[PDB]
Amino acid sequence: EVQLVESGAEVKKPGASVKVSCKVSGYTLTELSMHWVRQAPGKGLEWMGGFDPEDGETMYAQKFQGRVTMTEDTSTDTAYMELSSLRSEDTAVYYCATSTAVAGTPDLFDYYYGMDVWGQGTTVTVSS
Amino acid sequence: GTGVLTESNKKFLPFQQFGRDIADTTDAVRDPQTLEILDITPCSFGGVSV
Amino acid sequence: KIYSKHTPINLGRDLPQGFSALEPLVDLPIGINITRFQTLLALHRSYL
Ligand SMILES: *[C@@H]1O[C@H](CO)[C@@H](O)[C@H](O)[C@H]1NC(C)=O
Repeated sequence: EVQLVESGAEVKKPGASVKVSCKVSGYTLTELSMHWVRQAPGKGLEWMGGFDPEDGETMYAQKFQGRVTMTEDTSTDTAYMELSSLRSEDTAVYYCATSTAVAGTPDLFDYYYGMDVWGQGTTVTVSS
Repeated sequence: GTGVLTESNKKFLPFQQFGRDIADTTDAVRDPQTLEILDITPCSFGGVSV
Repeated sequence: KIYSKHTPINLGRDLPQGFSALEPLVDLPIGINITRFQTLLALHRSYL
């Protein structure tokens, strides 16, 4: 079973890139689909974007295309995500979620889609 | 060795190269270039009485 | 030197009666000291 730990909460002047990390345990990144979700205060949590097990690898939301780029380090087992051009509405808590890539024996395996295990959130704050 | 080389009906296994008779004398051989079994038989001989 | 044989055994005792001679499969020029051995198994991840 995976356990997810988070990075530190941050506050930054708008006009710069942020760096949000997700460190996993037990199961390596190559066995897991990774996704990221924004939760604003007073609003529902919304999906930033994540991995695709088939027809592509990593794809982003339509309101966040060209803004969020997403790297994976198998050597240190960390999923980084970065985004520039901060906005005052982006004062929110960011979540990394993960799931198994497939399910079953190697002889008979089926593809898997979803967000199973939720890590702790990192509060990103854009102010003066 | 001296002899005649003939076609053999002895089914050699893939690892087996040489062949022996009951006497443990060289009875068959597998050529390294082309992989068929050549039965070795000594040339014609006999005793002569006058 | 490794010798091997594969024999189809009708359901019963795993070590059967009779003779099945092992053909010499492979010889390896290793030239090391060996006193202990271990068997390698394949293991499958759960994903459930
Ligand atoms: C040469 O010998 C090898 C066996 O070492 C054999 O496989 C190969 O067919 C031979 N070459 C020819 C042209 O017959």
